[PDB]
Amino acid sequence: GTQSKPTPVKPNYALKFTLAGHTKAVSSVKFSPNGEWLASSSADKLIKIWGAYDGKFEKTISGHKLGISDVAWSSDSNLLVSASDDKTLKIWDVSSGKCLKTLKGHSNYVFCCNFNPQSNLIVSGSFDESVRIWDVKTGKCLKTLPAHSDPVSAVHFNRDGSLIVSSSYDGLCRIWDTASGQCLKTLIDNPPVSFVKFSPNGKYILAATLDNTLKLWDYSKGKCLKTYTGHKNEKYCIFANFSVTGGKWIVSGSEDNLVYIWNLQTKEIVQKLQGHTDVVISTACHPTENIIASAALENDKTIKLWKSDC
Ligand SMILES: Cc1cccc(C(=O)Nc2cc(-c3ccc4c(c3)CCO4)ccc2N2CCN(C)CC2)c1
Ligand SMILES: [Cl-]
Repeated sequence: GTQSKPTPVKPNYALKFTLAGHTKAVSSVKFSPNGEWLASSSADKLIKIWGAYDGKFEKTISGHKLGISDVAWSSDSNLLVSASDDKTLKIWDVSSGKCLKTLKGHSNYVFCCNFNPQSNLIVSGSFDESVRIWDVKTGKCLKTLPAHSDPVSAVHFNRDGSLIVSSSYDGLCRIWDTASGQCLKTLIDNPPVSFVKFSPNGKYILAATLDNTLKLWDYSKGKCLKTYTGHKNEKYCIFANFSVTGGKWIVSGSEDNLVYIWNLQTKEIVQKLQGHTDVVISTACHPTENIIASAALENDKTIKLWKSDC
């Protein structure tokens, strides 16, 4: 555009590939940190690996005895961890597909998992209301945090692994010191907190609550900076993201089968992506390219890859 009448930055995500193969609801999609792969987890008890740029099916990883709610990559893209209804997490060698460790400790469904950036630790969240911290090398549980008084919906390490953020159906978001296991901040108001993650910087958290609201928090200050609405979220633990490769967006799934994209600053809905035929429970943003992956529930069972110019 021009200096006097500038072109507003609005994304133009368009559907590129639909990835079919899971035989039940898909729970989670994650891009490998090296940008090459997408991993998906499903109620079909399987993990599948796909080409990030071409949607090509790569491999099926099996071993869990019940449905899988989450999958996460190690920082060098060599390992995966998965969280399952069978009360365990498993660590997987990406190359061979083999189960390297089974992480035993949780007393009920495991819903969420992540490696720390150093990738010597895994954090998990469970229906059993605990957050657990595990040694990657040994598969041993190092700490059981008495984290919440209701199911844990999300767990995330910050950029240097020194903090963990957790969210729960108890209505709280908590910030934990990785080393000590101590709670350093509680955000409290509240409906169930269905999702949380740290900003790419680490200075902010983004939290979803089951009142159709996403909020951007300055956690240390305890001040809510932004609110994002216009989507439907009153039931499912829907995964949202910071999109920072091009323009600065917030991306989320929705119970009206759409992917919503907001301008992070203006809180305005800049795009709504149509195509899925059930609740979009998971979104992921590619580490380097303007690529969104989205995944949907039982009436859909597919992953979609969307590409933008900004
Ligand atoms: C096997 C499978 C397939 C499709 C969806 C789900 C599911 O909805 N997961 C789940 C359930 C609950 C959950 C919460 C409360 C509760 C239940 C489940 C049953 C009774 O009360 C909380 C979190 C999650 N996660 C977190 C990770 N995310 C990437 C996905 C969704 C699971
Ligand atoms: Cl993530």
